[PDB]
Amino acid sequence: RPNHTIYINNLNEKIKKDELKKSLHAIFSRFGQILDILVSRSLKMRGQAFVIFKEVSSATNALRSMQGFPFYDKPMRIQYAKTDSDIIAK
RNA sequence: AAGCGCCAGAACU
RNA sequence: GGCACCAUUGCACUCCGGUGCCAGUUGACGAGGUGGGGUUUAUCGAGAUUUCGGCGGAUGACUCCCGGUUGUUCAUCACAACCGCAAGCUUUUACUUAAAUCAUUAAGGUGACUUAGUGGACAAAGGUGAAAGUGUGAUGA
Ligand SMILES: [Mg+2]
Ligand SMILES: [Mg+2]
Ligand SMILES: [Mg+2]
Repeated sequence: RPNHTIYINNLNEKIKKDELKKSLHAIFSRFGQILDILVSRSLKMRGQAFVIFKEVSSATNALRSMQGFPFYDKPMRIQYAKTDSDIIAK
């Protein structure tokens, strides 16, 4: 069910990797400390983010609050990650 | 201190 | 990389779906070379991914020209090779710091890459000394 890492989609695909990476860090910093934000632009991974929190407590509040939030003209879609990330697992 | 200087093809961001 | 257009709403942790376009970055490593006029695809090695491809520069080669060596001192003249601040040809000999690639580890980059440093080597042609070997003729002292 719940996870340290959160899965975000429906992101604006037109925005470049690092700009998107640093703009997500601008909002999700309040919920807790972020370990890393993983963004790709490939066919299968575009418009998708993976914010890695240190506390699940933070990832829940981030999921609760930032659901449906218009980010770059497009509302966000947040779930928990299906499995734990490498930095969390190891 | 002239194999030296620029950069339509090409290739790699 | 970045603007668009088409496609994609997708659960990852070594990048990477197209085409059109406007910007990037790479695009020669060092030795050696200039009397004027033409003609032309301009010498020498090192590396190996492109130092490929197209474009200009140029001190190259061949040649005409003027100028001058060498062929036994010197003008005039044929010649024969040469040279443009050097100069017949042959052969050895001594100089003429090769750098890059490689390895490496920084620094600056979103990045392709960039600049710089360290260690370790290895050229070829040409030029310049030196030592033999060794190359003309008329007409004047
Ligand atoms: Mg060079
Ligand atoms: Mg040079
Ligand atoms: Mg090869």
